Amino acid sequence: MTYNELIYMVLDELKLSSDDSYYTPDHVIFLLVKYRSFLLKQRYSDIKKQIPDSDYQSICLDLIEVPAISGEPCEGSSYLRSKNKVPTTMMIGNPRVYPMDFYQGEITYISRDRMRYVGYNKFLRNIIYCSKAPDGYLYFKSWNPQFLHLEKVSFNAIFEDAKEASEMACPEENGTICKLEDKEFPIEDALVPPLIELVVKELRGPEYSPKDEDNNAKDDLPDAR
Amino acid sequence: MTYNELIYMVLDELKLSSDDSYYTPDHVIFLLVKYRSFLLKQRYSDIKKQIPDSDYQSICLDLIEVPAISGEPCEGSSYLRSKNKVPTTMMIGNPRVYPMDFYQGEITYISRDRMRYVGYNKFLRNIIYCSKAPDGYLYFKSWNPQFLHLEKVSFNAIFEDAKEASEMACPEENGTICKLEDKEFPIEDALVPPLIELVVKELRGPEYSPKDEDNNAKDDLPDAR
Amino acid sequence: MVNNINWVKLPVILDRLLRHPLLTDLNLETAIQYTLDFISAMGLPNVYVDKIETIDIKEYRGELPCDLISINQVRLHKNGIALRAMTDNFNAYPTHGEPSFKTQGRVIFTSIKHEKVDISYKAIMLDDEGLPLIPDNPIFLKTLELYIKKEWFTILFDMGKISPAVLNNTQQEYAFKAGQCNNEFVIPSVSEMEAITNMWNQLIPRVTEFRRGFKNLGDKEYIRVH
Amino acid sequence: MVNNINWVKLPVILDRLLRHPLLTDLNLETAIQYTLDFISAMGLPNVYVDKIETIDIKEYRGELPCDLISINQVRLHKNGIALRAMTDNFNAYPTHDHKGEPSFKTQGRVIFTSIKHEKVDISYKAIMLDDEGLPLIPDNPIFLKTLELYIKKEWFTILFDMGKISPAVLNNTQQEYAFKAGQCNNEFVIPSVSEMEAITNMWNQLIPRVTEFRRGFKNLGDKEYIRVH
Repeated sequence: MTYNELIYMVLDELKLSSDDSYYTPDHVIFLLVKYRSFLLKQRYSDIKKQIPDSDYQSICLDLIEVPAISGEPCEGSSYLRSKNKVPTTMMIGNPRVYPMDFYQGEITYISRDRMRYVGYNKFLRNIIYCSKAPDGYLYFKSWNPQFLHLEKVSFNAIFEDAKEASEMACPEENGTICKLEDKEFPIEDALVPPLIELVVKELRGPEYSPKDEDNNAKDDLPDAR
Repeated sequence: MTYNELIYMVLDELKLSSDDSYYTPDHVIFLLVKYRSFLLKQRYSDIKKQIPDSDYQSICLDLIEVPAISGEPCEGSSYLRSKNKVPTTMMIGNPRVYPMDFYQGEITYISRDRMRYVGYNKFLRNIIYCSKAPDGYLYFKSWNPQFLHLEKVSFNAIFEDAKEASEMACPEENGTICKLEDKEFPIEDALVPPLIELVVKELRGPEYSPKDEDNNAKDDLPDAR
Repeated sequence: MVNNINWVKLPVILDRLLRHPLLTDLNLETAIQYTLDFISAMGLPNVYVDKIETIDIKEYRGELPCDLISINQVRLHKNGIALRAMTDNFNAYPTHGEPSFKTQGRVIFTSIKHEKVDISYKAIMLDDEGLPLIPDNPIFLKTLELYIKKEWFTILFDMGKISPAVLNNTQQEYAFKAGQCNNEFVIPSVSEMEAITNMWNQLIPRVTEFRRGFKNLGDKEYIRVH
Repeated sequence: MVNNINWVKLPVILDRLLRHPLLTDLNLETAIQYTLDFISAMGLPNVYVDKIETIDIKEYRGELPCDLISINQVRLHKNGIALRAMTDNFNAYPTHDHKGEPSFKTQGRVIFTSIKHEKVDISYKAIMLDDEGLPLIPDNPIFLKTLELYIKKEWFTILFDMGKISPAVLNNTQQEYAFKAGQCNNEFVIPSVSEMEAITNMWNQLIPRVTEFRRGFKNLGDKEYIRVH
């Protein structure tokens, strides 16, 4: 299913059908994406299970050769990094950087805390390591100088923001999708009715709360206006 | 039963008789498909039990030969993939790809993660492997170049979205079913009385909820109009 | 082994596993791997096929057959003298005797430069297809069934989908049938006990049976002490 | 060893591990380390390849090959006389008099001999490699089953310290590894029918042979014939 069906079954269950309503679809797109990450972390962090194929998003990345700090010679070897910032993956799935083919290539996405001591084994010196820096870009690393010829990679993980990874989405075979609401929502259908009920209960209470309607240079909420 | 026998039982238990209503059959098809996926995960994913023959759907697939990344020579060997995207499977039953004959052929539906290292045994070099890629397609892989002469398979599974798999359904002996509501609903009849009760409860409360009935450039939902 | 090894295909074992409705998601691709593990874990040499193949030694090295798994013996082709085992560390390395062999890859290292040898080896029996062929003995088939059921139920117990009283019962039931299959296939026949009864009963002992092709191990000592 | 050691690449072990849906985030990078931690812990000498290399000693020192793991024997290139081991604490160090048996000593990529200027032959053991620079593992499905269980044992230990695996699942994996890691030890060690002839000749000797190390252990398994009088 798409974003459009999930927005408009939260809205049509709340009956926010009027154009002049206080809670827009932009309230829901925020509250669906945050309650998705809340719902995935409560099911899949207690013990390890299978994540289905549906909670994941594949984003395409373009890499550029960047130095360690600047153009100085005694500062270290250079890296690769994505041109754009990368969404923060959740730590409950199988993140995977693959060279636009899922069933091929060994590019290993690791933690940022491990990557500063990596590749020192002699049988691990041709492997391309990944992590998302504090800057927000996915950095690439090897002891092999062949790795600096990568131009395009993809990235399949459980990202925190469903909205962030929908904008960096891989281009389809027909073409790129213009609207956000026409892209597939990354959650299993077995979690959609717990997801709808939480967002609706979040916004059913505030839906009938009084508004500061009077323009009197005065707070009118203590009088239930 | 069909979708129509299941749609109109929720519509008649809610007494949604009039065409001038807020909650259409399209609201009910969404909630009947997302709770079929929810009830099947709540029952059959805790411990291993028998799934009946009822919760399954068979979808027909036509296979096309695609390259690995592009038309390059050194990129790896070729694949097959379906022409259309495939519905995501629930991990509770026996998913099974069969060449239009359920009692013949060994095509092994595996995970996307296993399929990148597969068939390296000398006794498993003739077995075709399936997985649903992050693109959304079903890719086929074997070390035997005879597998590229497949033109049609089928796929029996417990899919997540029931509506996504009834649109790709296999053609019958008489002919195809043009109306979606005249196709069979994929759930066991011992799961329908808990399935109908959840869809009604999700819609019974919001059925009698107030609406913004007035065109006054102002939200009338706090005032319960 | 008393009984005979009649060969039946691999899908005879999935007649029996899919009798159990927790095991119905099995394939043949699953059954091939768990059967080859079983053939290795039991190690019963009446399940393999004894084959003989001669090869040519080029320079202390010869090319080995494809389906070789375990070599019974290697003997010289012109004489018949069997080669024992290379204890040397410096075999074909010169500075500035009795034949022996050593085999790791698809390569056999002898101590002889240019000869032909006879290799007696053991292979798996295959089908019309290129698939292994299991014995029909229901002692073998009941403990391969319980093996695949134990490797499957271990996976379901790791997921939390099987009570530990189910896995404890299956591990116990297989471990008796693992000993029963190890005993059915090892215990000598009536025809094979006389080959031991002729070897044990020896006044003048024979300690040179390896030089011949282990041929006269059950030949009888007809000792007229006069 | 009874069986032959056929070589298969490392992605055979990820056919078997990712059959388990809890181990699907295993990689080649994670499988390369856990294979080498396993091969070294098991220490079966039939997994290594036997190599012979002549190096030249400069001044009680020689430069050792790159792929070496362990030296079986060193010998002399001119005599064939094998070298034993250096028990001397004061090898190439002269007294101020500026003043018997060859011996050697090996620490890193250097060999420390008791001979000054001579060529030596080193019979060592390496890891067998692929087309890639990766280790190449045996084909035996006792080895592949207990390597599957070892990688499953160290991964499940990481999940148990996090709290994502019940204690009875690790305790069963530690048990099932423990048997197959002994059964793998018994498989790769117990001598063949061909290799028990080489022990029948060594063990049964009317006149004992106690200098096989001076040769290249060549006649360790040779039959000791006795004349009839």
